[PDB]
Amino acid sequence: LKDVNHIHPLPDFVRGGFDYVPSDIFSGKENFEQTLRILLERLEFIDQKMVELAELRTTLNAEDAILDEIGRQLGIYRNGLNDPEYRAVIMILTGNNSKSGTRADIIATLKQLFGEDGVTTYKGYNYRLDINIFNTCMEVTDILPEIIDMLPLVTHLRVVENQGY
Amino acid sequence: QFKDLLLDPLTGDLDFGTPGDRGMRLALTNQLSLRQRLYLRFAIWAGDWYFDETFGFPYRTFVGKKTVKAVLDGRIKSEVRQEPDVLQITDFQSTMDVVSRSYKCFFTVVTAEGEEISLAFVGEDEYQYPTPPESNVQLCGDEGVIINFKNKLYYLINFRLPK
Amino acid sequence: DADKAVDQIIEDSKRLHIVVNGTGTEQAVAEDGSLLPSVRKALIDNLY
Amino acid sequence: IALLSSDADKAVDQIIEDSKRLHIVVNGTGQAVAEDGSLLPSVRKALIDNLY
Amino acid sequence: RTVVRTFDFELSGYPDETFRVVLDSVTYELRFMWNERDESWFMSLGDIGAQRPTITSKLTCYSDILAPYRYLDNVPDGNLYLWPLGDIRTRAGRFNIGPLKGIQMTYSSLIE
Amino acid sequence: IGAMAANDPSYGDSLHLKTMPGMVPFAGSDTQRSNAWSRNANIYRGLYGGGSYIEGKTSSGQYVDVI
Repeated sequence: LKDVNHIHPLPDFVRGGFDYVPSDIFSGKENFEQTLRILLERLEFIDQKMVELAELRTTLNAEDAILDEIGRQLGIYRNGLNDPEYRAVIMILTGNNSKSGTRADIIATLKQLFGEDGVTTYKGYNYRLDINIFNTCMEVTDILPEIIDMLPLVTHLRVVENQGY
Repeated sequence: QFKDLLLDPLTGDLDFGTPGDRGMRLALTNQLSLRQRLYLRFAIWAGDWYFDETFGFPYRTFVGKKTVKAVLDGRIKSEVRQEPDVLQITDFQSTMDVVSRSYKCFFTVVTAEGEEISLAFVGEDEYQYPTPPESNVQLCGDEGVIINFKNKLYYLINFRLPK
Repeated sequence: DADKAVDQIIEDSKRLHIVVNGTGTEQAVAEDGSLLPSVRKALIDNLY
Repeated sequence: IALLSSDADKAVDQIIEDSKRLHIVVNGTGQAVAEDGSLLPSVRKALIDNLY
Repeated sequence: RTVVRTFDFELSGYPDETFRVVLDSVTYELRFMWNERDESWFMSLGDIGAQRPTITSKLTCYSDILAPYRYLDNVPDGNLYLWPLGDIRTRAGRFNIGPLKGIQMTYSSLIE
Repeated sequence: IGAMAANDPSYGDSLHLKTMPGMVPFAGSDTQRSNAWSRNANIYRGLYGGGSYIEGKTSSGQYVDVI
C-alpha cells in the first residue's frame, strides 16, 4: 500500500510552507508572495537533485562517466568495453560469486542477456556442452571471456549465434 | 481497543461466525469490546467468581428487600463509569412496577474509536516492496516504452480531428 | 509484435510532418477519415 | 533497439500542449498563456479589443 | 563465535530519547533520534561525557549494526540486532519497539 | 440541518460562523461573493486557517435564528 523507498521528490513542496502563512494576512498582496516564492523555488531545484545524487549512483542507471568508479571498486576495469555491455560484464562477474555451474544455474545467468526464448543449451556425453543464441542485442566476442568463467573446470564448449530460430 | 474473544450479542456464546466462514474472532472495534466488558461486569454477581472476590455487582443487597429506586439508580449508573473509556451517559429511564415487583431501566453510553498503533500482531502489512524484473528487460530495455508512445500518438491523432 | 506499434508510429510521424509543413494548405487524413488542417490553414483566420 | 524513444516523450508531450494552445486560441471565446507567461487572445476575443 | 543473549532495550517513542546503559561491565550513553521523512531511528553511541559520539548509524532489521566497528577500544564486541516478534515482514517503526510491542532490540555477548 | 436540529430555539444561537461538515468552500472572487450577498444567497467559505458558514439570512432578509 506504500512504497518502502522513501527517497522521492517531496510532493507539492511549493504549496507547503505557504500553508504556514498565519491567517491569510499577506495572501492576495502580490508583493510578499513573490518574494517568498522566489526564495522557496530555489530549494525546489536542490531538493530535486538530491534524488539523482542517489538514484543515478545505482549500477542499473549509472552512466559510463561514473560507472567506471563502481567497476573500479570491484576490480572490473573498462578495458575496451563500451557502456551498454560494460554494464553486462559487471553484473555477470558479480553474480558468479554465488554460483555452482549447474545446468539449471547456467540457464539462469544466460537468461538476463538474451530475453526469455533467446538462448538454449544442448548437452553431450563426454563433457560436451553447447550454447545457442537467437536474439542477441550486444556483440558477443567481448562478452565471451566471462561466459567461460562460470562453467565447470572441465567443460568442453561450443558457441553458435544466429538471429531467430 | 482492548482485544479479547468476541462474544455473540444475540446468544452469549462465542461468536464462531456464519456457517460460510466459521472460525474464531477477536473483538477489535472499541464498541464491541466495551459491550462485552459491560455485559460481563453486570452479569457476574459480586463475590461469586473465585480468584477475585471484589469483582461483580451486589444484587443481593437490593433484590428481595424493600429498596428505594433512587439508591439503585446511583449504583447502576456508577458501575458504568468504572471503565476508563466512557465519555458520558445520555439518558436514563428508571421505572418500577409495584404489582409485579419488577424493575427495569434504560440508558445508552457513548464511546469514541481509536487507532491501531501497530499492525505487527494482526494479519497484514502496509508496505509495497518492489517486484524483480523479468527476462532480459533490465539489460536491454522494455517494450512498454514503445506501446505507450504508440498509444499517445494514436490518441493525439484522434484528438485533433473534430468529433 | 512491437513491429505493429512501430508501423503505426511510422505513418503517424508522416501525418504530423505534413501537418506541420503543409505548405500553405494541406489536408492530412487521419485513420478515422476525418481531415486535419495544416498550421498555415489554421492561420487563415488571422490572415483576413 | 529503438529505445531512443526515451527522448521522444519530452517532445510529444510538448507538442500536445502546443496543440492545446492552438485550439484555445483559434476556437476560443470572447485566452491562452504561453510559456513566457504572456497572454494570447483568441480570435473571437481579439475582434473585440481592436481599434474601431 | 558462541554468543549469549544478555540485554534487551525498549523505547517510549519520544523523538529525542537519551539514556545511559551498562554492557559487558562497561558503561555507555545512547541517543535515539526519529527521522520524519525516512521514518527510521538514528542511533548514536559514545563514552560517558564524551564531546562527540563515537558511532552513528541507522537502525534496520536483521542487520549487524556493529559489524564494521569491532576494532575500537570503546565499542562493545557483542552483537546488536533488531528482529520482529510478529510477522516477519514488519519493519521497524516508532512505537513498535520493545519486548512485546513487535520488535525486539537485543544485545548479546560472546562467551569470554 | 445538522447544525441547528439539536439546539433549543430559546437560546438564540446564531448560525453565522458554524462549520458544516460535507460542504466545500465557495471559490468565487470577492466581487462574486458581494453579488451573492445582495441576493441573500448564503455561501460556505474557507476562512483564514479554516472553513465556516457566513450568515443565516433568509430570502426575505431577516436572520434565520430570529425565525
